[PDB]
Amino acid sequence: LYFQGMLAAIWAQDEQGVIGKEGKLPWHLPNDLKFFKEKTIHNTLVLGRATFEGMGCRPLPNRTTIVLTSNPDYQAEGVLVMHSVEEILAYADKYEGVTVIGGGSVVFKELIPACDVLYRTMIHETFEGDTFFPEIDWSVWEKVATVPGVVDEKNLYAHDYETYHRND
Ligand SMILES: NC(=O)c1ccc[n+]([C@@H]2O[C@H](COP(=O)([O-])OP(=O)(O)OC[C@H]3O[C@@H](n4cnc5c(N)ncnc54)[C@H](OP(=O)(O)O)[C@@H]3O)[C@@H](O)[C@H]2O)c1
Ligand SMILES: CCC[C@H]1c2ccccc2C=NN1C(=O)/C=C/c1cc(Cc2cnc(N)nc2N)cc(OC)c1OC
Repeated sequence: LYFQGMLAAIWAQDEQGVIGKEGKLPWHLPNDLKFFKEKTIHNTLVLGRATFEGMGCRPLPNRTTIVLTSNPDYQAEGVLVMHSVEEILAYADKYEGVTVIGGGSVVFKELIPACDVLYRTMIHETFEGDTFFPEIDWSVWEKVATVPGVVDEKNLYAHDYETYHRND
């Protein structure tokens, strides 16, 4: 499922629902970033400011990044800056590809009801962090695929890649 104008949400979480430690990933799992890379290249990536800043304000190459903030004067290295959910949606509608929500928690909670696809990496382990995937309405979502992740010297944690589509 990959239509133009589509909104998708992508995240990685541990078994507790931890998605971040003060903007940072509390684990290292190179395969997940690869998965992230695949779903976001040549698309638009939407980030809340805290998440953006946890990435050192560095935009990722080969895609458009939108950063969401209420601060009218916020500016940063080579990203679109937008200031409301409504702004994200207007952009998403006209965009020639997928608008992918990359986080963080606040952004996920308010934008996932507009999304058509969920991509999640479930990491079967627990870590310390302060940011959790939010409570959402799962009743409207349906798991349509799941792939186990490869474990090797570089990837030390059992994990799964899950895709959900909507009921309606
Ligand atoms: N123990 C605790 O205190 C605790 C608990 C949970 C999280 N936190 C923390 O909160 C951060 C990450 O949480 P998060 O994942 O929710 O952050 P995030 O989604 O990545 O980004 C949050 C920010 O994006 C903005 N934003 C979201 N919706 C907007 C809208 N509709 N219009 C305009 N701006 C909007 C805001 O920027 P602006 O602020 O510039 O308006 C907002 O504060 C971390 O730095 C972390 O340490 C701490
Ligand atoms: C993979 C090599 C490096 C690089 C990159 C370079 C060139 C081309 C593509 C990419 C793809 N992204 N790249 C990143 O460093 C990873 C991005 C990233 C993302 C997320 C969010 C995320 C994380 N994971 C998931 N599943 N959802 C997500 N929504 C969080 C991060 O830190 C807080 C990230 O940086 C560590």
